[PDB]
Amino acid sequence: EVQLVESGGGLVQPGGSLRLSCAVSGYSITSGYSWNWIRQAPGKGLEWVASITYDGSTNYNPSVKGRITISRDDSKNTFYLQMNSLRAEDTAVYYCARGSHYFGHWHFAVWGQGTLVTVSSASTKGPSVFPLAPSGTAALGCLVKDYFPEPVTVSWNSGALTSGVHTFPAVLQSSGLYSLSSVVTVPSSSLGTQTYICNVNHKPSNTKVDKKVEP
Amino acid sequence: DIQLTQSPSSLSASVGDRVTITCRASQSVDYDGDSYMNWYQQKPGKAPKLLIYAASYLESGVPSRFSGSGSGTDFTLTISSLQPEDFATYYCQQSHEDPYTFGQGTKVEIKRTVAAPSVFIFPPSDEQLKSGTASVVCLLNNFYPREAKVQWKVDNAPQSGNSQESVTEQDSKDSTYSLSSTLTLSKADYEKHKVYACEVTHQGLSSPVTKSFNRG
Repeated sequence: EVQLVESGGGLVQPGGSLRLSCAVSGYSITSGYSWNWIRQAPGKGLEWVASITYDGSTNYNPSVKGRITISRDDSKNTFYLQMNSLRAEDTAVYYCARGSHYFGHWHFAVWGQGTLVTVSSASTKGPSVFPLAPSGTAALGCLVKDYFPEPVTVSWNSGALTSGVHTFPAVLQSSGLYSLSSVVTVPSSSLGTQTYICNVNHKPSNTKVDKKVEP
Repeated sequence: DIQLTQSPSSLSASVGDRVTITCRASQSVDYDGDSYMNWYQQKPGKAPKLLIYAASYLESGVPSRFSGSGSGTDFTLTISSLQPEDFATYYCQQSHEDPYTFGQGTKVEIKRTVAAPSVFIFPPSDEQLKSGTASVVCLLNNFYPREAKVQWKVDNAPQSGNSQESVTEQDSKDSTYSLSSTLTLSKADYEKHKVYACEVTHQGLSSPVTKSFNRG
């Protein structure tokens, strides 16, 4: 199957530059009718920003034109987005997507997983992780407090525990830092017989924490 | 540019019911016997998925309960029988001309029966208290509908301005929501009081539920 894997997202200064990459596998980049970048600001809709067709012709949304460049490297089966003079309005999840040879071309059947670009002068900060200790069904969890930028990921018992897990959307605190929590409900009887560890990863700050949550 | 307006902006429908979403374009998207309107489904944390292209064609691998109709400026996406996994935002998108533009989106959730939350309260950890801050967390688990009221009380005194809430997406396993409320205090403030309580009001509760603890 075709897979689009994006990379290059991160935190960048206002006025700075970003370069995103989309590595295509299971498919030859030279066979696509067009390759595209489409972005989604937090909580908002979708905005197409750039395209390159099989014959190398490029096209850009005037909303960004003048500070955006799309290109291809056929030998690495990869295409790229370069953006400069970045503004806060450029903070978004950036998706890559393939267009079609048929039915007007400019609908998108295949998408990458998305990569977040945050335009800000605020510093990277890793979270602290605190247990939410359990008091028929008990609840326990982990509080992941004061980090920047997004995202953090949380798993339980290295992915072995998924039933009853709820990981909450991060909330932006007045301080400008994020916090979120992850909780799980389990049988009260299991609290003696079972280990509960929350695995937290904040890749932007190199912060990896495994926190054992006990009564 | 071609502007696209979807209706409604959000909807709640009972499981299995028919759902209709419309898109109106500011110019015709017709070209040579086709209409270049497309529809996508976007689930939380995921990329959009193409459902319908050229107004009425079902994208390979998409369930047949999704269908599209319309022409010129007026288009409809129909889900013939809404399933629990169909919680998502749905987008229309014209491909007649660059810039290819998307509608603003229509959020869809499943209207299940009322379910009261299970409520849990968590004190700050001792580890956190070493840092000079205390977070108290109230969890409302697996409830419907999404609207709920959480009130913090410290030594019976009602709190305002010092808590924040977060809500999950609808869980397709049982069409419920969960919610957290976090009360934040300085350590010195936390140590000045004894009784910490969160009081919960919800359609499924005939009277409010309070969960509390005494510091110590």
